Parts: sequence; structure tokens; C-alpha cells
Amino acid sequence: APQQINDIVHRTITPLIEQQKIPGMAVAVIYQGKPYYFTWGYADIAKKQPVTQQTLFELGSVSKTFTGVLGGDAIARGEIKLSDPTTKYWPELTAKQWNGITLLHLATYTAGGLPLQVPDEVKSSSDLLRFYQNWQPAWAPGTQRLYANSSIGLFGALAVKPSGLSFEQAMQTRVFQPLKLNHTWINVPPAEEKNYAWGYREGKAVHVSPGALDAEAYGVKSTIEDMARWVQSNLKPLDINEKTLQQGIQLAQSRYWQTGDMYQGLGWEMLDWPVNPDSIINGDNLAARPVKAITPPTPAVRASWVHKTGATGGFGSYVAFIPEKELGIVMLANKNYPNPARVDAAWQILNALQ
Repeated sequence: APQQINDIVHRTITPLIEQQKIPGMAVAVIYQGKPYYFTWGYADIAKKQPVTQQTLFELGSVSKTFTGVLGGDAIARGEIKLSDPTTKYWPELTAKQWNGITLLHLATYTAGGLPLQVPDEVKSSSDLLRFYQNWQPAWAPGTQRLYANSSIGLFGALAVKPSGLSFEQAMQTRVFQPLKLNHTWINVPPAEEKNYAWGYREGKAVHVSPGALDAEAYGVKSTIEDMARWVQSNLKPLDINEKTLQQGIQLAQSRYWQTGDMYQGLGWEMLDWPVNPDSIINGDNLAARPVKAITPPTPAVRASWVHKTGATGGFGSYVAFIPEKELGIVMLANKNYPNPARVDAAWQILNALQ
């Protein structure tokens, strides 16, 4: 990589790894359509396996970006509309608090206080129904944003219903495969286990536990290479050949709501570029916030800092790109460490490259 890129990356990441005691980490910088990869430490401390460009990391919430794009693609195909009421896709949701809650609200965490986590006792399809039927909103829809897996996760499951495909088959077929993300998985197959890094929490090796709506909200695993390719696809969607996928990517970066200096897309979150670092950096763990509707939603704005933070019990990831500068970055680590530290590192790096 150009010495410049090499230096800013190493001088920023090296101290990060040491301060946060991160076991392993991979970073990709995408500059003008070219990726440069970097790796440090261990994917598996016990068996001394190093992190490589083929190491699979749990993306955690960064998976919501794939979900937002797949949903965006379903919209482009004419299969669903964000203005459709949720009950159109789950008519069994007859409890009246659901009247007025649209797929847009589910996708952008504005349904009225859907919880951060689906409860652990929710197993079966009927258990999920019961959870949503019994949930009591704190707010009318479209008034406040409360980050929630139970919200976009539900969006993801309904989004793929007209297609006939399961969420995983839709994702592989309409998103992963077309984008040639061949080492990106919702379920890691036995053949790829040798590359599946262990996450580390309190010194113990851990992998994400199965859970209701996990695939839709936080269950994707991927390599720094596929993730860099994911970033390039989002940086330049107009270069994607699949018509609906190209529109889907654009739809996921549309600004639907505003809170403070942040705009909510489908999965992706955005701020106007240039951004104040303390605006995105300090902008840390998930609170209840009033939202102003953007009527109609603003189409993807090239001068934006588009990003998504993500974590599982043992992994910490972050993705950010500036379309206008054809610049992006991916940081994958097998330790959930403070969000502000990820954003600060990403900012030092990207700001240095323009």
C-alpha cells in the first residue's frame, strides 16, 4: 500500500490494539476504488491462528446494513413498499397498537419503542407473534427513535415474504452472490470453520448464540475482503449491474429521519460531510430520541459520512465511508471494545486521506 496509507493506518491502529487489548483485528481502507488490507494478532489465541484476509469475524449490528439493502432491493423489485402497514405482511398482528405502524417505522426504529432485544424466551414463530401482539408502545409511530433489534429484525423478516424465499436464501441470492461476497455467511458452513475467529469476552473464547431474528439483526459473519467489497458497492452503487440491487443500495442510504446531526437510513446511519469528529465519535451507546421526519426522504447524499457500528458479545466492528471522496474503511476486531474508540480511529484515518 502507498506508504502514506500504510503509515496512517499503523500509527492509528497499533496504539488502539494495545489500549483496548484487542486479540486480533483486520482493517481495510478503500481509496479510489482500490482496497488495502492490514491484519494483526490472533483469530484464535489458543491454537495460535493469526488473523488473515480470509478470517471470518462476527459483524454484529453491521449486519443491519445488509438487511437494509436487501429490504431496499425488495422495494425496488416492487415486492413491498415502506409505506405498507406492517399487518399487510403479518395479518395475524391484530392488536390495535399496530394500526399505523408501517415497514418504514420498523426499518428505522421509529415504531414507538420496540425493545432493543427480542426476549430470550421467544423461540417459535408463534412466540414471536405473541411478543409483538403484547408489546405496548410508549409512543405514537414516527415520533421517537429507539435503536432496536426487535424492530429492524422484524422489518427483515417481513421484507422477504412476498419473494417466497427465506431471509438467508434471499440474502445469498439477491445480495451476497451478485456482489461476489463469497465468504460472507449468515450460517458459517463446516468447510469455513477453520477461518472462523473466536470472539473474546473477559478472556474467554465465545461465538454468538442463536436467537430470534438473529440473522436479520446481527448474524452475519464476513472477511475483511468481502467487507471492503461491500463498502465499495455502497460507495458506488451506480456501478452495480443488478438494477434492483443498485436501487436498493441507494434506498438504504436515503435520509428518512433526523435526530441531532444524524440521519437514519435503512441500516446505514449518515451525517453531512465534513463532520465534526466529536459529533460522530461521542455520538457511544441507543437512547430514546425525538425524530424529525424528512418529507420526502432525501436521496443518498454523496457528501456524507455513512457508517454503522456493530458488536456481538465477543466482537467489535465498524464501517464508514464518504462517497464524495471514494473513501472508506472497515475495522473488524474479535473483542467488543468502546464505540468511541472505533469511530475516533476511523476518523483519524479517513480524515488524513482527505
